Amino acid sequence: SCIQFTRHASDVLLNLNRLRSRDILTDVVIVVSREQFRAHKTVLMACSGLFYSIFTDQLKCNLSVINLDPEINPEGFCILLDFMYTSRLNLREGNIMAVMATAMYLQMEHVVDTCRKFIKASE
Amino acid sequence: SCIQFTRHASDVLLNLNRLRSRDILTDVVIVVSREQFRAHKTVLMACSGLFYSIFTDQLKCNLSVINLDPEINPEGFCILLDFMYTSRLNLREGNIMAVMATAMYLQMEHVVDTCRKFIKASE
Amino acid sequence: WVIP
Amino acid sequence: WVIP
Ligand SMILES: N#Cc1cnn2c(Nc3ccc4c(c3)CC(=O)N4)cc(Cl)nc12
Ligand SMILES: N#Cc1cnn2c(Nc3ccc4c(c3)CC(=O)N4)cc(Cl)nc12
Ligand SMILES: [Cl-]
Ligand SMILES: [Cl-]
Repeated sequence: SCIQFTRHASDVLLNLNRLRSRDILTDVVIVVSREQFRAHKTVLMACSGLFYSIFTDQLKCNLSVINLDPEINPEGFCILLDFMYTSRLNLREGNIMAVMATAMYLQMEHVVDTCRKFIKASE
Repeated sequence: SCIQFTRHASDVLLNLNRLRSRDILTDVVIVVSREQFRAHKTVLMACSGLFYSIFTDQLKCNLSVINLDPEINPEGFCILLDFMYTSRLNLREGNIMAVMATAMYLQMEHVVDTCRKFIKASE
Repeated sequence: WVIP
Repeated sequence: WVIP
């Protein structure tokens, strides 16, 4: 018999992104080659099969720094991290290959799906 | 020029609620009289003006335990905590007064709004 | 607010 | 996916 507030989930995510911009309660640094990205472990787990696996691990859950595979593109990661916190994906001709490869590595199935559909339309 | 995934914010919130149920990465206990509620500080801040104020405070931000005013009803808090993590509000005739008073204390304006409208319709 |  |  519950009632539901339609905009609640979007409002929560907007405030989680505000916390990220202000660097409040961030508990991990993701290192992608020469670049660093601060984030909330809970948000990363909620969006990515890879981070969900990493942060449920009894040893890795306590790490303050996570280094990604050297093949991962920093811009691709940045675009996906922005997507995690906003639901918006900056998908462009110049970045689609890097975004799709990063999404496959991060196990973000909906992003992989759309990257596949956008590439198929161009061939 | 971004594209947007409609269900993303709802999917994030569902996984944050799964983390709460499994007690993963919870970093605070909210004490309401004889009852205890584990939660994520980031979610509490994202939903409540009161917790936003508390956890941006340079001293309170590091506390693992927060005690609420003894006038706060544990059931009212439980209903609001469930709302924070799901967008669903279990608003009933028997609990509406406690829910509205708790929402005013927690500074959850949209919940206060609806409680006011539901009481006005019954008078 | 809606009936879900 | 949509055009926001
Ligand atoms: N507790 C918990 C919890 C926190 N996060 N999380 C999941 N996170 C996840 C796992 C896999 C994938 C994605 C997100 C996006 C995607 O494409 N795959 C799943 C579950 Cl079943 N549970 C949880
Ligand atoms: N950074 C940050 C950040 C984290 N949380 N948060 C806000 N949380 C909030 C503040 C007031 C109210 C509500 C939520 C629901 C309501 O009725 N009032 C606001 C802002 Cl302006 N910023 C942030
Ligand atoms: Cl995804
Ligand atoms: Cl609210």
